[PDB]
Amino acid sequence: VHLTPEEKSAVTALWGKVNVDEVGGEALGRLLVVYPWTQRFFESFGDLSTPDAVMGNPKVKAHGKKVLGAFSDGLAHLDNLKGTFATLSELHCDKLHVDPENFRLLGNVLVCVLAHHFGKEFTPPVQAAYQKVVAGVANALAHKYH
Amino acid sequence: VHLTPEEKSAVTALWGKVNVDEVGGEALGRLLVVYPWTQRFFESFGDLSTPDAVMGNPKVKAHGKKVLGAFSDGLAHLDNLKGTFATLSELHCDKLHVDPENFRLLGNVLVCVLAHHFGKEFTPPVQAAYQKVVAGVANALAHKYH
Amino acid sequence: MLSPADKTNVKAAWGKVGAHAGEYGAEALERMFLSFPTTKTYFPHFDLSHGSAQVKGHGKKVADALTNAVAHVDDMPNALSALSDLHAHKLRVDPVNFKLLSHCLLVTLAAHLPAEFTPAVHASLDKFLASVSTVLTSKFR
Amino acid sequence: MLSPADKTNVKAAWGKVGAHAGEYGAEALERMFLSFPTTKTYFPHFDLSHGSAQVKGHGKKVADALTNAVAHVDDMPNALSALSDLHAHKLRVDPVNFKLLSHCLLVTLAAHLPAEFTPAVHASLDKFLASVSTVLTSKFR
Ligand code: HEM
Ligand code: HEM
Ligand code: HEM
Ligand code: HEM
Repeated sequence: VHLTPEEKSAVTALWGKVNVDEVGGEALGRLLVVYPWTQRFFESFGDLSTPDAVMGNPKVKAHGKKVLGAFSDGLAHLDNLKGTFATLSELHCDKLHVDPENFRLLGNVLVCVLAHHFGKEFTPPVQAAYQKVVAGVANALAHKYH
Repeated sequence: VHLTPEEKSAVTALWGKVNVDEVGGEALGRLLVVYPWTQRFFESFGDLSTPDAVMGNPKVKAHGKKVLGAFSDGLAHLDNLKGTFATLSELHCDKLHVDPENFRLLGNVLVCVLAHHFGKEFTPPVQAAYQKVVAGVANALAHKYH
Repeated sequence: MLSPADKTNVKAAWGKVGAHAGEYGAEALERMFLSFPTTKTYFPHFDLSHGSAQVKGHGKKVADALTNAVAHVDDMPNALSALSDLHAHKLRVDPVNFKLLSHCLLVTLAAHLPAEFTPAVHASLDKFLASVSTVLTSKFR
Repeated sequence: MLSPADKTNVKAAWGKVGAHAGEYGAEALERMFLSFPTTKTYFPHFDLSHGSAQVKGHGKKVADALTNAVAHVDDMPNALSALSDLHAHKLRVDPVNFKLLSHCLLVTLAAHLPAEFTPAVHASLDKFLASVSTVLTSKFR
């Protein structure tokens, strides 16, 4: 939305370092463990009874990478987020009936994993900038709800 | 906002019937009354000790028509609440130190007051309309916070 | 924390609502659906069309809950034990929606009980709905 | 409501912070201001510049509270009574702000406690601050 170039670059830089395959998994996984009500949407996924049930779930694991990739693609069009997520936003509303708040839980969970993996490298301002990103992605995903 | 041509007239015409003086004073009056903490900013007004004491305060009523005025004015630039409110935006933050949250409260309170005033006329769809504006207005005031 | 005056106000308020409580519930749901279209992701199996029996019906259901909560203004947690069991463990409605149902409840009240909808009544009623939303989302975690 | 397990995790993690709570406390704050600048409105009288002595002084007090709340895990509302009074009657800090700071406190430990910051703990921890936040906001009304 309001990403200064230096925010834009700090974002992109780090994102270079991310292993979307595995970061997706931890984000979704962790989502499902931290806010267990979110489990309701993937009753289909089988065993989610435990943190290891969840974290390790190959199904959890694969969806996480799908999610994160959608996301990564969104990073490449920080200028037209609404538009980028247009078809997925309708899908989320018309088909999965996922309350849009769910999107800000994932956003925050995500910031934790970056924090987790990047440690010290994940500085306040970088946090600051990522914050705008997930803020913007969640808004993006909620644009077509009605 | 993302006001429908149709939605823009409903908003437009109801307002037309607004007793700016009256509506003005009651919304701010009800603000302070329903959410006491909001009075931490109008210490200066005097006796806000009681409902009748608040609703009665003329400094209150006065301040109310002043706010509604701005609102009123902003309804005429519904394509640019952002630019309309920038100066006022910087004021509430840089001078007043009002958390953008209280903006939201007022929004609601104005809705309640309008609902109160127009009865039947205040239809679901027409509530649906104003809601979108109190929304935009609130957001536009919050805009320049840093 | 409901003050005796609030409790009194509530009683007063809702006392007035009387036989139209269901109508109001109905009205307030319809009103939420329109103004906050996201509240709808919780009723995919309903006919959210104007004047639907599902909404009417549901309108009734909530109204009644509200009612029971008023006569039990003093022991809500106990009186609404089952509804909070349901919303926390079955329905699993995100807490912010309560804020929206509540607003909507008050919009409708005000539109319907003008003489009664005073600043202090308004205040009590905000507090109470707030009180009940707190009850409804306490067994969340 | 913290489970025994929840409790155990909180104790373990806070335990590891131990000694650095002040600097984490303070870092959380910078995280906050930088990521959610409206929160800044509550510290208009503060030097919020990088490595602010006001901010570090401030961060210490907040981790201190937490440490004491950790220590009174079975009696938080009472142990925190003091502080609840403050924020509800003097400061008048919007509850929303609380979820913002739990957020960053969560973010900071994550970047400091890699081996400890498991899903289980992340989960226990989220529940805790959620709990502390709850007490601090209890007396608003
Ligand atoms: C910004 C955050 C998110 C992004 C970018 C995202 C992206 C995606 C994508 C790309 C798909 C695949 C579309 C398809 O199957 O055609 C998907 C499916 C799905 N999403 Fe999301 N998602 C997000 C958040 C969420 C959250 C938080 C939830 C639940 C709390 C959720 C629930 C689902 C479900 C249940 C499916 C379908 C699973 C299945 O394949 O059966 N999404 N999402
Ligand atoms: C979008 C809604 C609002 C609008 C359009 C608005 C507009 C205004 C205007 C036009 C002024 C004039 C003061 C000046 O020019 O010096 C003002 C002052 C002020 N506003 Fe707002 N206001 C809004 C919401 C709020 C809320 C919700 C609060 C607090 C809960 C608030 C607190 C104040 C205070 C404390 C002043 C100082 C008045 C004075 O100078 O004595 N405002 N506002
Ligand atoms: C003021 C707070 C609320 C009260 C007093 C209330 C009361 C009730 C009552 C009495 C029922 C009927 C359960 C049954 O069928 O036995 C119910 C069910 C339900 N509630 Fe609430 N409710 C509140 C808030 C909400 C909100 C905010 C939402 C969603 C945004 C919600 C979603 C639902 C749903 C989806 C059902 C089940 C409807 C169905 O499947 O037939 N409730 N609630
Ligand atoms: C984890 C949640 C929080 C904890 C544990 C906490 C703890 C504390 C403590 C221990 C004090 C100092 C009391 C003294 O002087 O003895 C304090 C003061 C204060 N808190 Fe909080 N707080 C929390 C959340 C917040 C939030 C979210 C805000 C606003 C965004 C806030 C705003 C303030 C302010 C403005 C002061 C007074 C500072 C001064 O003028 O010295 N607090 N808090």
